[PDB]
Amino acid sequence: GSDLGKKLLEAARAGRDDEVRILMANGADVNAADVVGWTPLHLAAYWGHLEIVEVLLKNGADVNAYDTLGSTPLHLAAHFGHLEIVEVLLKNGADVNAKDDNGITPLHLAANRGHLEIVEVLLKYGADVNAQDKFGKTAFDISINNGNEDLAEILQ
Amino acid sequence: MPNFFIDRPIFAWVIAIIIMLAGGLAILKLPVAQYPTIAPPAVTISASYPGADAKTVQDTVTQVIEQNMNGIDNLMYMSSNSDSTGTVQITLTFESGTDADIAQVQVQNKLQLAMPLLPQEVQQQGVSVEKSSSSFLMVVGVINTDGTMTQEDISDYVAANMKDAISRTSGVGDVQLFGSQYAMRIWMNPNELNKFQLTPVDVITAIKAQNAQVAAGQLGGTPPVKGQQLNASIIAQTRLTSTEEFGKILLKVNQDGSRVLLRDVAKIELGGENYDIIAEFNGQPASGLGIKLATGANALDTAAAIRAELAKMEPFFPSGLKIVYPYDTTPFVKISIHEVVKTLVEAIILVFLVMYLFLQNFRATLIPTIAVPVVLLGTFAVLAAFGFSINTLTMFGMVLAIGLLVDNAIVVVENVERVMAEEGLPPKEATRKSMGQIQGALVGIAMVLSAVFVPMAFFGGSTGAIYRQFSITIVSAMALSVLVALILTPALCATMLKPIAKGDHGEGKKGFFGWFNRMFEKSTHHYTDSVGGILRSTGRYLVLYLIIVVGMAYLFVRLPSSFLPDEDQGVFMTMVQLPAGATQERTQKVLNEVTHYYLTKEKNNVESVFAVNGFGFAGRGQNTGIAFVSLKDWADRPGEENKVEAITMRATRAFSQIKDAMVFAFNLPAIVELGTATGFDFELIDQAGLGHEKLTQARNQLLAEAAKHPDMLTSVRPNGLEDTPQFKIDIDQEKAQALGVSINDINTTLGAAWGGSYVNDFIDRGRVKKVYVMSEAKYRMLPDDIGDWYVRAADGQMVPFSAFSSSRWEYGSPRLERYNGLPSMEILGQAAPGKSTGEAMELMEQLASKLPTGVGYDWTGMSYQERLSGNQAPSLYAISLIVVFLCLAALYESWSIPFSVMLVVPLGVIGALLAATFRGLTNDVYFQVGLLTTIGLSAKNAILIVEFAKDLMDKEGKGLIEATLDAVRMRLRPILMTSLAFILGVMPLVISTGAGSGAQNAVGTGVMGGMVTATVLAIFFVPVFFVVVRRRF
Amino acid sequence: PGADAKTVQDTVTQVIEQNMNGIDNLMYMSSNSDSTGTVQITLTFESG
Ligand SMILES: CN(C)c1ccc(O)c2c1C[C@H]1C[C@H]3[C@H](N(C)C)C(O)=C(C(N)=O)C(=O)[C@@]3(O)C(O)=C1C2=O
Repeated sequence: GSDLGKKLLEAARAGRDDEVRILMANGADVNAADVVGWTPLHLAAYWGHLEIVEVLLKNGADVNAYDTLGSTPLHLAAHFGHLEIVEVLLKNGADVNAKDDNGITPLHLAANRGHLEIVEVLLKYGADVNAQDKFGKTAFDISINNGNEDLAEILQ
Repeated sequence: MPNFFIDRPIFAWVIAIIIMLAGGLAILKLPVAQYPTIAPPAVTISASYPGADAKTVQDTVTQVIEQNMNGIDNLMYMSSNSDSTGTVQITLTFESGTDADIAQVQVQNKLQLAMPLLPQEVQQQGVSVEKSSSSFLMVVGVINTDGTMTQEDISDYVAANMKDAISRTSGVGDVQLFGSQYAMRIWMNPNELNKFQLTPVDVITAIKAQNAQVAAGQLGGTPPVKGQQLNASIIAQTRLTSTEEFGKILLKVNQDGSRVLLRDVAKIELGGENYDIIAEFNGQPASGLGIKLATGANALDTAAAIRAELAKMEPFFPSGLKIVYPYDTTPFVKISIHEVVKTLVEAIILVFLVMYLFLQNFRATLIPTIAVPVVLLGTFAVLAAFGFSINTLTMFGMVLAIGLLVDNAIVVVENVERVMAEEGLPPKEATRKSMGQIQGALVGIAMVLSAVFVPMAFFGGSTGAIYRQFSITIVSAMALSVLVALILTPALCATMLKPIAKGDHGEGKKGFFGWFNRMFEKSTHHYTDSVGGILRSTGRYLVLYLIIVVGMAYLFVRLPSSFLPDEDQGVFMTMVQLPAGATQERTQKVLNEVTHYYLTKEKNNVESVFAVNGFGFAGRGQNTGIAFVSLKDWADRPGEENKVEAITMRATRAFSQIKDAMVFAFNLPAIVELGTATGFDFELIDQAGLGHEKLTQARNQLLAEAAKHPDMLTSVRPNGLEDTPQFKIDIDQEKAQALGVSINDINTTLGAAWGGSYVNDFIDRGRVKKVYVMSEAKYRMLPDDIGDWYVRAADGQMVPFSAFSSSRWEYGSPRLERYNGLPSMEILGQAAPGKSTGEAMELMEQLASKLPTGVGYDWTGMSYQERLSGNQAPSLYAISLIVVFLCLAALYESWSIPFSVMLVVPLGVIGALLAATFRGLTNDVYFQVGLLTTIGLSAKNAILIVEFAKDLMDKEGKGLIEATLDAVRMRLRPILMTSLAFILGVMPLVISTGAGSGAQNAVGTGVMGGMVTATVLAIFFVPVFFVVVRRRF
Repeated sequence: PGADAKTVQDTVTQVIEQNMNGIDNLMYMSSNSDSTGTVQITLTFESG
């Protein structure tokens, strides 16, 4: 952990675009992580700061960094309904089928929160409709347990 | 009246003696305290939910209690915090003047009826309802110096053997333990548990069964069969008493007949109820007692009694145990009392010395001297009658009134002496004529002074309570002063004064007095010559007056305002804040660095450092700590460099270097409560369904915009805590149901192991104490540990937690705030230098009006007590000024002449302003009260000048100028006498340093500056005022 | 109910009594704990 790495973790989370910009110009570690293994990209994805996601990725951030429980920024973006961030991540090589420690995928999380547009995008980029989490569930299982009829149809 | 008592000196003595006995009795029985009660009454509700996160606390405890705080009288507002240490505090603040006991019982009764709606474990811990104080009389530290006791050992010893006797000590109102009594600690081992197919559920069940009180009954109980010989109680199971008994608690009998005991799956020890705080005193384990003063109690007597009680405990201390006093207001308060008594006494001396310089005979100097102790004594009696205490405010109220209270008997005596020397009349006849000249004026003056000071008693809230202390003290002294001067001094004048031959002005005397008298006789002619020339040219002086008035306004606008001077109270604070999520051990390293700094670099100043890891002011948790620094006695810290402001500045500078931690030192507020001076206290409120995240975004939007106005706003910041990573664990209901694992077993297994769980009570050496189960530390540290905890399914199989759960990181709040029952975020800040708090609050409302839909706001605390208690000042000053004018118009029987007196006001004020500005002081309460007393006396000086001038015009047909010159000639000496005594008597406060000199400087310099210009300017300007006003009308 | 005098003194009477500090005008306090499990604590106040 570095001085500027910490500042970047904070600025990325806070969505302070200009501070991120200046930090990028000063060489702040884009691969810094906190105790739970979240990188600046994890944070920007979680909190939905689109422009910082993009700046970070232009600046060599690991698009497929995972935290200490196996979760990637695409997991976060998909789970919290950040549609454009999800597109940018996948466009930059994010693993559409990344499994966290629970065998949970971005499709699972998006389906669970009923983010229909994000589900379609993930399917577009080749998300595995049949992947099962540790309990043997799929996105489809989630949709009918949730009683989400629209989503159930998409997953067919 | 003065007539009545001129012929009744014995009656006059009797009244004086009664007044002195009353005062003597009052001084014996009067409560002593640093400050009186000033903050509005507040009740705090505190609750604990072991192992609960902030959201859980809020949504199962805080909201439920808040929804029940209805039908309580005089509530101003309500606020709360819910945090991830499992703690909630709800604070309800009531209107000033509300009966604090009724407030508390109404709160506690509404709570009582909400208790059945709270979680069981919260009902178990109990919910405390208490009166909120922020001041301690003292803090007694208890340490162990031979390394044989942990803080838990010490805390338990204090609870068992010290607390109760202190709580019973005379004068102490409340005692708080810094730590807890022992709890029986069962530290579970998941590996051993699984080995025997046991879970924390079986542990809890076994403890409840084998540690319990069981009702039995009686042998030969009624109704008996007749002929029964014996009646005896049956005693059955009673609570366990020892760690050994707990270790032997039976959990299981295996098939080989072997036995599983609790000590086979757990480590068992006496320990603390909580482990969030680590307290150290110069690096050694510590506990302590925080002690508060009982109502109406004497702080100095209580501290002495506390120390006596402790000494009689000393013999029974285990080895290494030592008492220590890191905080004790009593020595500081001792210094204050003595200093003011010193000031009052040398004031009495100075009146003697001054009156003797001018009057030059013992009897004449004795008469004004005697009046002073009589007036002071009477004032204490009146204070006692009004139920006031001897405190910092009332004591300084008296020295602020010295000039006024001392002046009456000086004026009476000086005038009788002047009459004798000018007319030759005998003492008695002279005293009659003299009183005829001044009695009505002195009584009118009394009315005018009442009009000046009484309205100050009628401000609301906290500042009203502060001003009231001065107002009643000053009006009393002023009142007693006139009474004594109209009753006792004339009796003494008529009976004790040696006659003076007509024309005898002492100019024929030898040595010093002869020279002084001739010098002062010629100076008076010089003086009247000047006034003569001045009155030939009043135009320029009306100009010079406007210049003074303009200058006054200029200096006033630019004098920065505060409340009460900081002091070197012999202690101060150091804040330690590490980044969010920092551990208790990390914070301890910083605190150690801090403590080590003070004990080496400030070894000549610092007595001790009391490090409290885990405690913050605006949020607790493992990443916050406090270092409370106690300094050596003021006598050992010569010079400004070794006083708290310096020490603090040095410390804050040194700790700038420290890496991942914000560490800074600061002096304590005068009155632990109130304002940050130019500070405000703002609540952002969720008025709709918005939720914590949207409220946070709105807060960040408000903060960014505030930051864009450095010109108006400065240091606007959240008071609370930022969201942090937390570990979300989802139990899979289907998989639990398929494995035959119940959700209750799952959830008490998780909570009991990881959060700890209060099972029941046991008896430790005659005292009832708690029993807690919880995982030994090494099995509840990390996510991989979760899978080491097994739950027993219905069919006997042990199922690892990992089989039916899944986890992920997320963010959440470690401290949720609410305000008047709605989700909130408190924001602190202050007016930029040069700007008013009113201005800064106006902007905040403007910025707040541009926030997202559903986001509202409110003002609380110091700010609430301004948007309400600051609309008052204008109307109170107006009443004062109107009543003053009306009293004067009555005195002078004239609608215009009162103006010639009221014009004096700026003359004292300019001098006070110049002094405070030059010395770099502020416009504080002491400055302001001093302004009033300075104004009061100069008004009085003018009132007598004008009275004399007008009397000469009215009754001796003398001309305007002739009357004015004669008046001013006669008023010169008495005016110089009071001004000399008061200015000298106030000089020590001006220059003093160390203990309490902050307040002494604050009253001293304003008064000395105001008196100099008031006396120097008024003896030239009121002649002008009177002449110009008369001509105009 | 069912508790002896000692038990009830330790778990009830002393608990209440150690909280009976800092009450205005208190002159004295007296209590008993008996074999019925019953406890009475009486606080007597200054005459006015
Ligand atoms: C905040 N303060 C003055 C201090 C200073 C030094 C200390 O050593 C301590 C405190 C707070 C007290 C509060 C007490 C409390 N109670 C009176 C038993 C309490 O409810 C808790 C708690 N976390 O719930 C404590 O931490 C606590 O046990 C504790 O350990 C403290 C403690 O050790």
